[PDB]
Formats: sequence, C-alpha cells, structure tokens
Amino acid sequence: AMGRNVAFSNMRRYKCTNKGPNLIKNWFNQPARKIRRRQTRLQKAKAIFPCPLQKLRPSVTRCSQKFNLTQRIGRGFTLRELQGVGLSAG
Amino acid sequence: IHPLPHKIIIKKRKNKFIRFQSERFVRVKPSWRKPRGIDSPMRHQYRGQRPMVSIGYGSDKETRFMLPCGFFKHRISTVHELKTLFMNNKTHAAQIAHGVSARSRKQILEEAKKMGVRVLNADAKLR
Amino acid sequence: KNHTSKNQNRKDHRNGIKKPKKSAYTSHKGMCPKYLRNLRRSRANDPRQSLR
Amino acid sequence: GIDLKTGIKKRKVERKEPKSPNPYIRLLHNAFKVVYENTGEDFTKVLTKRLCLSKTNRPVLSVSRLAHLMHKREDKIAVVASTVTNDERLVTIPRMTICALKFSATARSRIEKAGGRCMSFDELLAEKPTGDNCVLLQGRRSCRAVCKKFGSPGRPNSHVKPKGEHKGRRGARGRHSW
Amino acid sequence: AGVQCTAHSWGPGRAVARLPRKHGGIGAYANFARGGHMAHPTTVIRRWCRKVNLNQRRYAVASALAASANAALVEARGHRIADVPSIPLVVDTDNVTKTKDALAIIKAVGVLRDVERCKDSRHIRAGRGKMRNRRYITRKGPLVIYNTEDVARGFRNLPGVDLCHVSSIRLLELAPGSHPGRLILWTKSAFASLDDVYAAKQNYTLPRSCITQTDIERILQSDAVQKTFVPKRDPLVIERKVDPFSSKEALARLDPS
Amino acid sequence: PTRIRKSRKRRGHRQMGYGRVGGHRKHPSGRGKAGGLQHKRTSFDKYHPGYFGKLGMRNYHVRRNIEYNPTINIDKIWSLIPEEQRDGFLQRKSTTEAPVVDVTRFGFFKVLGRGSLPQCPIIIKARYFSSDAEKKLREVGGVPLLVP
RNA sequence: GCAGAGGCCCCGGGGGCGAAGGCGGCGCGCAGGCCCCGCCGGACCGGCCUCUGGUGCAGAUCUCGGCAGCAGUAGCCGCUAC
RNA sequence: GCGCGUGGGCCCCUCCUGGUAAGCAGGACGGGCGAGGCGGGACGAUCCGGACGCCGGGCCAGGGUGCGCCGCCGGGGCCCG
RNA sequence: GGACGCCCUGCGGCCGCUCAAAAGACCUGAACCCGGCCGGCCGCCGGCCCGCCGGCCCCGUCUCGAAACACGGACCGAGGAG
Repeated sequence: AMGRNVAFSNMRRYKCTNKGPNLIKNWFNQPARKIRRRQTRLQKAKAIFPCPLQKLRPSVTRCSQKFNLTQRIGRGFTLRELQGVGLSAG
Repeated sequence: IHPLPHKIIIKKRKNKFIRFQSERFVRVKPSWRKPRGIDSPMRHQYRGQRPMVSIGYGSDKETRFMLPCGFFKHRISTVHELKTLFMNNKTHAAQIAHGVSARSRKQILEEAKKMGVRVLNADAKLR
Repeated sequence: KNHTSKNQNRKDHRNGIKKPKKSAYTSHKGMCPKYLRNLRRSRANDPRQSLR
Repeated sequence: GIDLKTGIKKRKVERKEPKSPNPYIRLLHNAFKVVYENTGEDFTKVLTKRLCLSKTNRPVLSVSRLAHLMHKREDKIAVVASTVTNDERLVTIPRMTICALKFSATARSRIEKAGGRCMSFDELLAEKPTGDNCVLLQGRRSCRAVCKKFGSPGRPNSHVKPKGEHKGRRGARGRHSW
Repeated sequence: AGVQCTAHSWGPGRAVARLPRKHGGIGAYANFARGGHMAHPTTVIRRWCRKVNLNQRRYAVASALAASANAALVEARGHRIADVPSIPLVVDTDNVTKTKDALAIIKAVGVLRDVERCKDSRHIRAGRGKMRNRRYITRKGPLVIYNTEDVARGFRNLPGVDLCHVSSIRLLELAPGSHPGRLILWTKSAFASLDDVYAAKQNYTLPRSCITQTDIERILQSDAVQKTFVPKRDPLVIERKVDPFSSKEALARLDPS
Repeated sequence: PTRIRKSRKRRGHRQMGYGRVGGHRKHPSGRGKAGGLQHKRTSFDKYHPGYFGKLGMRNYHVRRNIEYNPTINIDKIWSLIPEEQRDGFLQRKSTTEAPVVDVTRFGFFKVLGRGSLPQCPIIIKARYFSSDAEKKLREVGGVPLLVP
C-alpha cells in the first residue's frame, strides 16, 4: 500500500485532462446505440425484404498455430471455389 | 396513569455540559465539542476549568430514558400506533407529536382513555 | 542532538528481547557439506528412509 | 494507580463470531456453540472456531486430498469446514462420507456415484453432534499466491519472489549483483 | 464553472488574503470564495453502474421469488394478504382488457385491500424531490406476472399494481426497497411456465435448499444432541465480604469454634 | 459509500490523520518512483530486486502465437475423455481398441508427466512429449504418437 | 446530525382543527443532539429499514453581505468680504 | 498480515567531555515532561508526593499548622535569621 | 394598492378602511447591533435562596516550552477544505 511490497504501476500519466483533444470516451450512449443500430438493421431488412441482411461468406481456418484447428467467416469466396460450384464472380 | 414503583432516579449532573468559551463568543455555540487544542486549559482539565463529558456521568440503566413521572416515553402520531405500540405496557407512556392536529388529538386521547394509556401532552392544542 | 541512545532500551524491552526462533538452532546452514551428505545417505535406509 | 504494565502482555483478538452475512453459517455456528457449551467436546470447540474462520483461513479440500487423508479410515466421516472440490486428475474416487460447508457440483456427483454420502453440517449435528467417528480435516492454508509473495524480496535470507516484473540485473543475479 | 472569470493573486504587502482576486479585488477561483469553483468539482467520469455476476443476479431473483411464496415475508413487507386464499396466488385470468374486469378478479381473490392501501396512500412527497419530477409517492401493491395472456391493459392503471412477464422477472419489482416479500398474483400460464424459464438458463442450477432457524432449534432439542449434552459442575458462590468479628454468626463460618 | 469511510470520522480533528509536526504537504518525497537509487534506495533494495539494469537478449518484435506453447500433464489426459466413455474405457482395459486422445484438438501442443496415469492403455497424440511423459505412458501400455 | 433515492407507516403515515421555519420555556440523553408546550408563521413534513453524497466550522492577513464602538469624534483652515 | 504517526526534543539524577564559566556546547543508566490531571514547594511543562470514570463516607502521603490561610501543642539545647 | 372623518400653514399625523391577515411595497423576518419601558449590577465553574465564599491567564497555532512583549482573530450571518 504505502510503499513496502507493491507492484509498480504500468498506468500512463493522464494527458490533455485540462485542455486539448478530448481523451475521455463515455459510454452513457451505449444503451441508446443498441436501439439505433437495431433500427438501421430493421429499415434495411424492410428495404430488401426477401433478401437476407448478411451475404454468404467463406469458412476460413483462423490464422496462427494457436487457432489453426478452428474455422471462422472470411471476406469472400475465392474464384477457384466459385469455379467449382460453376458460378461467376458477378 | 400511575406507573411501576421503580427506584430513586439519580441524575449525576443537573446542569448541561457547555462548550469551552461559548460564553465569551456568540459564534461559539454552547453545544458540547471536544477540546482539541495543543495548549487548551479545558483539554488539560486544569483547576477551575469547566467539567468534561465522560461515560462516568451516565445514568443508571434501570432509570435511564425515564420521564420524571416514572414512565418512559413513546411518540404517537395515529390511533393505530397507540393501539400497536402501547400493547398493555405499564412501563411506557404516550406523547402525541407536535404535527398531530387538534381534531385528531381528541380521537387519540379518547382511545388512550379507553386503553388506560397515560398521555404526557394531554393539555395540548386545547381550545 | 547529533546522537541519543536514551529511550532506545525502553523501546527494545517494550515487546522485544525475543528468542531467535526454533529451526535456527537445528539449521544445516554452514554445516560441513561432507557431514550433510553422510546424514542424507544414512537417513535414506529402512525406518528413517522416506522414499517408496 | 495500579501497575498493570509488567507481567501482563496486552489482549489478543480472536474471532468469537462469524462475520458471514449468510444466515445458514450463523445458524450452524450458534448451534455448534450451544453443543460446545453443554458438552465441552474438543471436536466441537474446533468446529465452532472453524466456522468463524475467514475464506482465506478456510482453504478448499479436493476429493483427491480427502481420499489420501482417509486411506486408512474409510469408515470415519471426513468433516471439512470449507468447499469440497473435484480433482479430474484422480480417475477413480473411493467411497467416502464427507461433511462440508459446500460441495462443488462435479464433486457432489462423483462422491454419490462412488456410493459415498455427501453430508451437510446440519446433518452432522443431527447424527454426530459431538463428533464421533468423524475427522476434522483442513486444506493447505499457505497455498495462496498472496502467501508466496509475503516477505522482503532482495534480502539475503528471504527466498521470496518479487511482486512486479522488474527485469533488470542489479540485485537479482546473486548476492554480488547488489 | 468558477474558472470563466480572470482572477490572479494580489500578493503580499496589500494587507489582503492571498486568494486569487478579480480586477475589482473581489475574491474568486476558490472553494471558500463566492463565485468560485468547487474544490473538487462533481465529475461525470464517476462509475455510476456497479457489476454483478449473472449467477449472483439469478440467485437474488430466485430467492426473491421464494420469499414471495413465504406468507410471513409478504405480510411483513406490508402487503395486506389476510383475505388472499393461498400464497403463492395463481389465478386462471383470461385476457383482461378492462380495468373494471381486473378489479373484480382482484376483489374475488382478496387482493382488493392491498390495491386500496396503495390508492389511498398517494401523497406529495417531502423535499426538493417534488421539483425534480418526483412529486407523488404511492405504496407498492400486487405484482402481476403473465405468460400468453393480455392481462396488461386491465391491471396497468390500477394503483400500486405492477406487471412483469415470466421471461424477464425484474428484481427491483420483486423486492421493493431491498425488502423481499412481494404479493405476486400469478396467472395460470405464468406459474406453469416458471419451471420452463429456469430451464432456459443454459447452465444454471437453482441453489440447493438449506435448514431454517426453526429446523436448527428442532435439532438442538432432538434426542441425539440431548444424549450428548453433559451436565455442568455446580457454580461457585461469590458472597460479598462481611467483617467476621462483627457478629458471632459471621465469625462462625470462618471459625466454627 | 462516503458515509462508511474513515475520512468522515476525522471531522473536528484538524490535521485529518496527517500529523501536527509534519502535515499533508504536496508530494513530499517526489512524484512517482523517483529517488530509487538515491533517497528511496533502501525501499528498492529491500522490496524490488532486479529493478535497475538490463538482463538479456532483446527481440525487437515477439511473435506471440509462435511462442505460444500450451502444455498438458499426463494426469489430466483422461479427464479430456468424457465421463460416460471414461468409465467404460478404464474397465475394459483393451489394446485392440484403446482410447485415443489428440491433445492438440483439446488445445495443448506438448505432453508433460507431473502426476500418474491409470493402468488402461491409452494412445496420446501431441506435437512434443517430455521424457517422463513417454516413460509413464509406455509403462501403462499406451503409445506416444506425433500428430500432423 | 444533514440532504436526496427505494420501501414501510392494517382501512392506509402527520398537515389551514395550522406544515416547515423563527422565538421563549421544559423534559430526555455521558454527549453529539432529540422531544414536547406556548407564541409568531402560513404550506408542506417526517419516524423506521435499505441506499447515495458537493454531509456537520471559531480561526485560514479566509470569501461575500450587514454592521458596532470609537463619535456627534477628526474635519468642513487656499484664492482679502461682506 | 496491512498501515499510521515520528525521525527539531527537553529536563532531573549519575558519571562525563570541551570551555574562565554559563539557564553554554556536546555524551550516558534510569526516570520525568513532552503526551500526567491533582495536593504542596508564595509564584514554577519537568522539583516533592501522588498519575486522573462519576460520586458519598473514612484514612492519610508530601508539605506544613501566629494572622492573611485549612491545620499545634508538649519537652531539651542554642539564640542579634 | 388604502373608505371616511379628524386634524394640521402645510409637510405629515391620528382614527380606522380593504383583506383571512397588512401581507401596505411588500412572504417568513435570525444573528450582530440599537431605542423605549420594567428588573438587576453583573465573566465562567461549584455550593447554597442567590450575593457571598472558593477555584479559574486568550483561544487557534508551530514549538523543548505560549498568558506571552510570537503570529492570526472588532462583531454576527451565510458560504468554506481528502
């Protein structure tokens, strides 16, 4: 506590507290953000009713030795994968 | 209206404990505050200094909190509270709150008379 | 005052004058290595032995 | 004035009551104290103080430690004043009767499958209040990470690890590096 | 606030305190100065929210539900339940859309006195709370829990009556004032689905039941503990000191001859 | 809560627990961990061995995933086997259809031998094995196999 | 003890049959303080449990506002005068 | 285990050292004041007694007992405080 | 938002008027401070019928040590610092 056996802090000293760029984010907007993002999704869903909101994305092995076995969604299907299903990019 | 016999009530100090130097200055109120000066004659309790508050002055447990009549005090605001709080005690007496209006204090007095409960402020708001 | 030893012996004897604790007398610190190896070799046989 | 400052050495603080807000722990402590007052069985004198202990003072006891501790005495009822926990390392748990303040769900299933009975302090009070055929067992108090760092690191005979990362030569690489 | 004005200390030699002063010489920029900043200004960076583990939150709502089923806790909480025929109260109430229909159901299951305790209790509160959009205070009455029934419209304007769905049982409603013991009017559907909502917690097992004070007392009076109990040695007699030589009866106890 | 704090019990005491001879003063010993080799040298020596200096080779960029080495002791290999399967496997012993554990699928790259293994022969697959791991597994009748 | 929040105050807490505040007098408490009565006042106010804090002043050449004794005191003494 | 204050001390005894000495500057066993009320030494942070809840009765330390001022007389010796 | 009468050279006063109340340039109206009238001669603590006896240096503060010929403080109210 007061010295004695303590672990030294890795806390960086506060910057621009008195003046300058606002370096304090506040999350009072977090409950309202969920509603706003939901409203945007609901309006987009209505705009293209039969079309699903998310595009089909490929299964990708997660990168690195640590996550090698596991799979995740990636950006898009390769042209070779879309040559096997017989499709074209467009 | 008459309580249990009880014993002699000894008050260790009849007068109130007053703050040091309350007399000299109006700004210093008489409410007791503990002296905490480096050179305070009252902290040192020198000869002739005013008496200091201590637990030794505490009243006997049997006669503590007891009114001069010999009944302890219960504060009543409504007829339900008299009926519930004064549930056959011969130790405690009732005392209507300052807020209770004259109209209500007649119906609080009447129930008390039926229950034989002493009311210390019986003659209050009486006109 | 450059130096005072007054009160020092009152402070020492207030809750002090404490014994050096047991396991300090029977410590093997500073004992001859050859004796300590002999002790371990002797202990590791029959009733004293604590291995499986 | 009376000299009470000579052969008299102050007073000690021993927790005489459990600081636990839990109503259950208070209910057992008062019960075990009532038994202790009427019959001064030393098993109950310890149990009364083992219920007043802190979480740190009351360490966890696994079903692996309990198997080793009760190896020669299967019939005796283990009495633990803390949480009994499972040890996935021990493939086969022996049948044992254990009474604790809490059993982990994984531990509770294993003891019941073995055929052992997981008792509770209320059950122990009902069957054996004095503590007959019962062993008061305790976990290892100095197993906490906090206990390992207690002491002054950097003193020659301390033999304790420093609290922070430090990562420097002075004072670490032997007595000479100081 | 309090740092908008321009104030610098006059300094020594002016026979004034050293606190920062405006061009007029008016004290400024200090906690003790009128028109001055707070010594430690209130700040929005305070952590308003605290955190609870899901298990602990689930434990509290499970325990509050258990307190509702204890008749003593509900009466102690101040609900009027003498008329109510069983605790917990489960009513097969169909979709009630009219307040008058809801009042009739509540009169017939005995909850009417609680609804009237809360209707007659509406008062203007004390303090500046009035000015802060909190003018009226009423008592809390029965909590309707419902599943697959439109009972909300019927009981919403009843005074002190609060409604909740069985999927989102709220603790603040279950324990008003941190005191557990809410009179809960369950609909038949809601009570039936309570054991299904508890299954829906993916990996939660309800805390295991424990003894009560009454159970502990019964064990302390049980034959097994009484058999273990051993009688204590008789105490010592203190007897206040008297002069032995004062009377022959006093002297006799120490010296019989 | 502010109401339960000791500071609110120091009202009327003046210094507020900081001392009449030396009161609370702005940063008396300096800001932060300064004076470590000079006036606070005693504290750094008594509680911080190895704070000052450079110790070993410096890697400008550490590949965290490359240096990720998760490990499993031989004692916990059987716990990966689900309880329903575990009891049957143990009872039947069996070398024709021995249980096969791939610790890499469970997230561990190296096997170690801290405890003991049950007698049932078990095939364990890992990217590396300790010397004890191999010895204890082989003695039980299990095979230490490498995994692609 | 203070100020707010969530409850309670058995027919739903105390109030123009007089709230808070102010003033004088009791009583109770070792004391912080509380309570009652009278008088002024004129619309709000609590006890208990849980919660929260910009929560208690005799001092800081303390800030701001009033204002005393000095004190009917010092003074109302240039440029000729009515 | 965690921490706070403190790290200007001073004074009486006892042996001390330097200095012409000093209510001087430095040491030291113990105690005191600091942080110990109270009675007394006229006065006096420390000296002599005695160390403190609130009171009533009794005893009595230290210091005294013409009068201020509570409380004294007896005897022996001296006798310009 | 002040009827009427009575007065005043007039100013202004007195009666009362409106109102629930002057609440009269304004709600409550504290302390300091001051004027009338009545009572005393007086600081605090203790004892007693109550003016006598006994005791009592000015606090806060650094300080070895403050009643200090050390420093801050006329008074009172509000604000005022983990």
